[PDB]
Amino acid sequence: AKSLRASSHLNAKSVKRRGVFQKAVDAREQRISDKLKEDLLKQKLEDLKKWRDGRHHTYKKAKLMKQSKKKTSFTRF
Amino acid sequence: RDIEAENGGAGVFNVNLKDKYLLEDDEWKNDIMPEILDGKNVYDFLDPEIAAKLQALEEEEEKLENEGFYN
Amino acid sequence: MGRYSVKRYKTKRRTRDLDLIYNDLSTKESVQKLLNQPLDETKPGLGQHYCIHCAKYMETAIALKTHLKGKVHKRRVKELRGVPYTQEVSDAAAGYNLNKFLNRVQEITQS
Amino acid sequence: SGNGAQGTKFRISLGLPVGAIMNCADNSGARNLYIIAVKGSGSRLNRLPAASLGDMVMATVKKGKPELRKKVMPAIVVRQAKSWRRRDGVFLYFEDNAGVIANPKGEMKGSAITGPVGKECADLWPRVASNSGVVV
Amino acid sequence: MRIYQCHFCSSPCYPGHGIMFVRNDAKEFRFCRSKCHKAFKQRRNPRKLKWTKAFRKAAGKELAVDSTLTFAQRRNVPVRYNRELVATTLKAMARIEEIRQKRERAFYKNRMRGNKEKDFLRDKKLVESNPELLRIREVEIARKLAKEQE
Amino acid sequence: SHRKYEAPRHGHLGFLPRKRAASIRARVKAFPKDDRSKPVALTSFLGYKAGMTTIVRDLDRPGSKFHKREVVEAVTVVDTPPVVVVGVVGYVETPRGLRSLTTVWAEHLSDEVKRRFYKNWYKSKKKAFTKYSAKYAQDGAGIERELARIKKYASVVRVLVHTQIRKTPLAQKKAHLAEIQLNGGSISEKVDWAREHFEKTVAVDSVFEQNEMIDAIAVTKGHGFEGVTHRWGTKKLPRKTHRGLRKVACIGAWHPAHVMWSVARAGQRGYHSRTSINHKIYRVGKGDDEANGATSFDRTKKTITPMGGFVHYGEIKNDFIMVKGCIPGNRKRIVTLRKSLYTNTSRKALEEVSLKWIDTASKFGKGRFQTPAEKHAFMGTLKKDL
RNA sequence: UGUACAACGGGGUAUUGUAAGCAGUAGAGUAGCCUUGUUGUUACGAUCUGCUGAGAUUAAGCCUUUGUUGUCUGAUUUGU
RNA sequence: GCGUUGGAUUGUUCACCCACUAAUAGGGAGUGAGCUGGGUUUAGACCGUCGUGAGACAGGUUAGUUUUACCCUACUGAUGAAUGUUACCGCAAUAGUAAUUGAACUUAGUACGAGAGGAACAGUUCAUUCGGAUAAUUGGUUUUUGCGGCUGUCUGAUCAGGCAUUGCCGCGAAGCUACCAUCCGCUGGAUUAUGGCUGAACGCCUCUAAGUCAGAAUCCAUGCUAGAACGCGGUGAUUUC
RNA sequence: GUGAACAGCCUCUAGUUGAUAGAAUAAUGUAGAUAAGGGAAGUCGGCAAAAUAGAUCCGUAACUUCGGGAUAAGGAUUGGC
Repeated sequence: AKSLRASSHLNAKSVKRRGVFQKAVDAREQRISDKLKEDLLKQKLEDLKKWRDGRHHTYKKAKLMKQSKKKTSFTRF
Repeated sequence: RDIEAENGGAGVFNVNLKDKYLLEDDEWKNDIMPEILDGKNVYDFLDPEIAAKLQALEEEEEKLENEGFYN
Repeated sequence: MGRYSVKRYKTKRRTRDLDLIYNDLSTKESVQKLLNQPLDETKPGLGQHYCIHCAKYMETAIALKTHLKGKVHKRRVKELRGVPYTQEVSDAAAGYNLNKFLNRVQEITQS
Repeated sequence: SGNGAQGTKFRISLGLPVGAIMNCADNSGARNLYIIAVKGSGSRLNRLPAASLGDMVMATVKKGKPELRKKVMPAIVVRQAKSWRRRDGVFLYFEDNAGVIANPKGEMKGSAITGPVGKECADLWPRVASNSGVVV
Repeated sequence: MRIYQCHFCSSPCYPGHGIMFVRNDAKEFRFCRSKCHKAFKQRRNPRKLKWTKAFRKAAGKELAVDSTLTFAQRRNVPVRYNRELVATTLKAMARIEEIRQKRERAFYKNRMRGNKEKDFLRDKKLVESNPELLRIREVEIARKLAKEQE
Repeated sequence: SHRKYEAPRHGHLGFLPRKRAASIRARVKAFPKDDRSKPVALTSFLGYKAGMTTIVRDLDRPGSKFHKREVVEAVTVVDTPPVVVVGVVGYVETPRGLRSLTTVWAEHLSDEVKRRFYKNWYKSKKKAFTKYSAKYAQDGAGIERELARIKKYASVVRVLVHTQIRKTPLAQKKAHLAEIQLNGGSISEKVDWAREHFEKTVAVDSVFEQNEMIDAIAVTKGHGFEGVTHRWGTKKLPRKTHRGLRKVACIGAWHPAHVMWSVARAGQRGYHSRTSINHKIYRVGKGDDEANGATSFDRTKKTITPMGGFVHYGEIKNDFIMVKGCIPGNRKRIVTLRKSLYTNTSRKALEEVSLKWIDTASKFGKGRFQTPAEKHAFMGTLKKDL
């Protein structure tokens, strides 16, 4: 009966989202974030056991001069 | 129904069958009984007085040793 | 898997199993039921002329008498003399319900 | 599911297409049933409506009591020769595929069932479970 | 869940493995694999097929009557739960497997005692019977030592 | 003349063209919606599909017919050693779409990544990032400039990770590099996190955890040129039909005087990129932890590696992800595991998974034993033993 | 020029179903032989039993490898 | 948007019949030498009617060769030259798009009802059809000719083998594979009919004129597939005698 | 040699090893097989395949021109020693 795109069932889903489901998502995420912090701490703890530049400037200037010299510019003529 | 109603509804209330059975200790009310170990059915080896049969086996086996069964 | 085995041993063509036949042979009441049987329009010979061991029906007393002198009947008779292979035997062979297997063998041998 | 069926039915492998003779497990006097239709089946183009354990069919009594033949009564499949899966994983099958005569509301015409009855059919049909001496 | 045993070869059929056959008697027949299932459908005797445990028990290839093999039975009447009882059960099972492996090693050694002298009788009969290649052998070691000087 | 009997289309028109995927590693075309309130997290991961096995699960699904009943499930084991961050990419939001603004790499890159940048690694001088490590020497002025640029302008930050493929049983030494988007935290927080991580690894349990629904994005198994009867499921024509029976019979009408794009034709099957969503994580294993494959119902103390290893894949020595059901792609294949793009509202996404048992029997035959110890104790002593 | 790769080998893991050879009284019986006897005996004899879940196969798109032996080399082209 | 069946029947088709189904809607382009059945079915033959006849018909019955593409285009898949070279990581114009239906617990034997009977939303569980994958398991398959056996013959016998157009039989890993196996398939805007708000036209009124709220499986996006081979970005290395 | 056989299959004497080859093993074909459960529901039509099949023994209907039908039908067997 009621389709996937059904407004009624989607609205029941949306009411349900904000309850137990988003709670469980956010709590799960907090736990995984703490595990990541543990992981980085362990790794740093084993660690203690021991323009942009001239390249990009010439690159861009050449590219723009080639586009102006072959008449192939999106932005200028 | 009342506990079922305040915990989520008919199909959402996950009934704990464990919190109503009768033991010598409520602290092992929710403890998991193992089913399998090294290819053997734990339930089928499960027996009251298993210590008695086990100790009789141990006596017989160390007798077999001291009699010289694995020379 | 081939042709012959799948042709003969379908669950459609599955015949009576040996332990069931052993239990048919076990008591005098069941055997005397199986011999003096009610008439049955579907079964060959109207249900008379039954070979208990082979668990198949013959069309007449001639076909039964000829059946009892054949190597097929001998092969079936030999298959049934000892202790029928039940789940007791496949259980105790791995160390499981070994006691009931053993005393079942004793009961079979004594009766 | 059907009328008189208790709750949902999960998928099991279809064993009995239309035109399949199946044994009559009950004692209503029929000796075999001939599936002419299957309840609940979808409309796929060349697909024969097929029946499985626990499914209600429409069957004619082809051999047996003359008071029952030439009539089309509902039947409920209780055994099956096609191996299907049980969720506590095991694929199982019976030696024959059989059914029982039921009125469309689920009640057994017979007063008993002989031979085993699958638990997927006993569970789904209370009047089958209540008339089956052997389950699984 | 539990391990059932193949009705043919007594092998462990774990959950999800093999198939089962149910007769008109509610007697289930578990099979560990299609090999045993097909051999059963073909009415083959498992007590005459050497690779089954039933054959090895009936012929005496493996020990059959033992104290360690009686502990695993199907417990019809159950017992109430108890952590101490079940932990002693797990320890018991760990002990029983060790003792039964030792006893089956002993049984196999008993079965294969006597192989040494019979194999030696075969070797002595072969060496007695074939002295000509023994002379050939003597010559080959003689060549070996004559070569090994430098 | 109208179609006499209405039947639905064979196949899906949204999975077209059924061509070979442009790369073996399937792209992630969408990442979960960024929520800056949450802390910084990785939205995907990279692992290798090891194989499949069988699970008994103690199902707690209230309202079900299998409620409070053990159910046997098939699962897929994805070998997931930790991936290590090596770079950042900042994306600006432009009226023609997202645009990579800049990319900052770690100071030291392993051989595994550097191999990814060569077709002929053995012949090379291995000069991969030699002029780029020097940007860290001059107190990191260029590195800091591009990171400040990401902070100033980027509206999407993606980290660059890669797999320690040497930890897998794979013969391939060329690691797999990818962009993983960072969700949570502001742009500056994303960049600072990533800078802190430029040579540290990220374990799989720092991205996913048990009882989470994840998406599997992988290029499927390839089958070569395959005909209509099985590329689309078209019915076989009657026996000994002239010109053959494994092909579609009529192709077109008198008009449009062409074969339409919708008519099923033969061609490449498989090796297509697919995104399969909502795969429940049944176990996030740990590499160092022996008894990966043991549970609280099964005390055998065994790892998830089947006897004989997996088939066409070695052992599982690493962290792994075991997901319910089957996954696109075959074994040995790089898969991308993604966080779910939406807060799923099914009750399956909420369930805690309670395994009773993992099938570690051999996949190289009709395996009947879980451990070599069990096989030995069931066989008895052999002739190799005295 | 190496935790390299390869060809073999070893170990697992899987498939079959108990190898060749020898022995045995185990064996329907039939011949012969005398100690004419109850395992009488010498020979044949499908098959059976013991060595022996043995033997074979096992990546060719299985896993692993403290072993052995060898290889690491040519050709072509590409510049803002 | 999405589905619209299985059979029985007779020159066929509809009809009609039986049933299943959510429903078994009606049509176009249809598939005249893609494949096929009857008929246009040509020389054989038989019977009927007519004709003096040869014969032809009011008929009826029967048997009866038909042959792309290797060309172009379309379509399905697959390469690919050059825009310094080379490598990796991406963007997204455009184009395609997909999910579907049933009933089950609960709401309930409640609303509603003399009574017979008897809903639904919210909360849940499965299944039908479709689709996309996958091979843990089960089943199928076997030139693994992997193992074993059988027949006939040949290599003097044993061994070990040959041949029998893959000899046959049993089991058979791996691979392939099956609703014959298993998993997975969503959520935001804007609207239609309609229901309204404010409010003139028209000193009443009015959902409409200005303005505006809600609202269909609709549309457009999200998500999913391809990636413009003449769309683009970021980044790495850029030849020493 | 097997076998009833100048059948099929294997071999001795004699003859030949000639038919463009090599490498892969996609779809579709040509030729040949196997397939769970059901068993004609497929089709214009059981087309094609399957099933049957040698020999011995038991037994064998209607009808009939009394000759047949008839290998009717339906059963029981088959190795080795």
